Amino acid sequence: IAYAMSIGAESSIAYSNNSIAIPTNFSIQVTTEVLPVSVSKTSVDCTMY
Amino acid sequence: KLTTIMLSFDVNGTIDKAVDCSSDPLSELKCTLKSFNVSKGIYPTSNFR
Ligand SMILES: *[C@@H]1O[C@H](CO)[C@@H](O[C@@H]2O[C@H](CO)[C@@H](O)[C@H](O)[C@H]2NC(C)=O)[C@H](O)[C@H]1NC(C)=O
Ligand SMILES: *[C@@H]1O[C@H](CO)[C@@H](O)[C@H](O)[C@H]1NC(C)=O
Repeated sequence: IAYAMSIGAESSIAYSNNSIAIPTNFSIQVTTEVLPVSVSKTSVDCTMY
Repeated sequence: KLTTIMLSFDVNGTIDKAVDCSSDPLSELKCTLKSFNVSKGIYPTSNFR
């Protein structure tokens, strides 16, 4: 199948010039980030190659 | 006998010192690293023995 990229769901916020919205409840979530540190230490030789 | 050796020379064309890297691991290190003074550490070596 072929389509166009959905950049995201189009949202709208009512900026009403005197109103705020305040959170009344919260949540705690754990996010996982993976970062490489090193690669394999490859040593080549003059003889035998 | 046929042997690989390393020979140094001075400004006068005289031979300073020899290695003969078929006898000692330090000699093989000296022939591998192309030097007569070797810094402290670990070095892979060639197959001159
Ligand atoms: C705020 O939200 C949390 C979860 O986001 C609510 O905690 C849950 O409450 C229900 C009802 O008692 C329990 O069955 C669940 O076990 C609770 N935990 C989770 C992880 O869902 C909490 O009740 C909310 N508080 C208010 C005031 O809305
Ligand atoms: C080379 O020979 C001269 C003598 O003319 C001497 O003074 C000098 O020290 C010699 N150089 C080396 C490296 O032996």
